[PDB]
Amino acid sequence: WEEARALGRAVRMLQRLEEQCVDVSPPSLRDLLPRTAQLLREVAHSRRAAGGGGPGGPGGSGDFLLIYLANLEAKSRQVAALLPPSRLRRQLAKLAIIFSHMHAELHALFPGGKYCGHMYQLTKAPAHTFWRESCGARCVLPWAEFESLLGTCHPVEPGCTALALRTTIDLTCSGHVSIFEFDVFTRLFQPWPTLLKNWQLLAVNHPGYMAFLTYDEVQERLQACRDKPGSYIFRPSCTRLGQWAIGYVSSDGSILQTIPANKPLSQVLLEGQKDGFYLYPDGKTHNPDLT
Amino acid sequence: QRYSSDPT
Ligand SMILES: [Ca+2]
Repeated sequence: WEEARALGRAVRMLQRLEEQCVDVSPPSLRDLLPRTAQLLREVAHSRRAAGGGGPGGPGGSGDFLLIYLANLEAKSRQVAALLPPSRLRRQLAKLAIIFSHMHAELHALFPGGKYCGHMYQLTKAPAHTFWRESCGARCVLPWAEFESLLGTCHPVEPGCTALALRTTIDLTCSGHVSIFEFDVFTRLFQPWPTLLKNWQLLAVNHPGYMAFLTYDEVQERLQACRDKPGSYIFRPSCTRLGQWAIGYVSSDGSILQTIPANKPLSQVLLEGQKDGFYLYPDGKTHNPDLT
Repeated sequence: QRYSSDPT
């Protein structure tokens, strides 16, 4: 197979990068590179069997892997071009988050090497039904098709708003939306019936939202606000995908981070405003009205 | 641990 050869090439590229990264808190390239390579070897061995490939055609296992491996190559070239034989720290942090996402997606859809994209179930039932009714057995769609299918229920305005949506949904920055990425998005921005209003209120129009930040980056950022107890920001958790991590400055100026209950974020923020904890988004004066 | 309890 061409696919066999592509998988071989990917494993070799991640071994090069692993060796070039020999010089720690999650997400860490040092951890993720060999973990991804080990998972790809498992996929390679599993693809050698008859069936188990699931329902065929666009958006199936073979399509997913063609797109995933091409993206993995592009991301791996970015990391290589950056590594020596702070801008660099930020570029590598963003790429670590992307690699954490690519590993989590491959583990979700090919655990132990074995494809389950046609059986995968989303966490929120309304979103699960939308995916299976709209996309069928497929586990992956190009962005443009996904925007169109999503728009049967939740249309987004073309241009900057749609592009911001794409940036939020596309965890792996591949240009394609997997059923795993849609699971994460619909958990973060529940509840379903107002999905894109929730996303506009939280991820476009809220000063407390940060995208693609690590735990250590939020610990550093909020130190600017340590003399303003009540200051807070929120960002997606890197290690518990689909959940929020709220960073806030406590009464004594300590920067803490907490993962909410499985509740709409708007509710968690409204209750924490009432209780006097989440008051000054990103340390700014104006807390937006989430009613 | 990194992630602490709900300040309420
Ligand atoms: Ca993607």
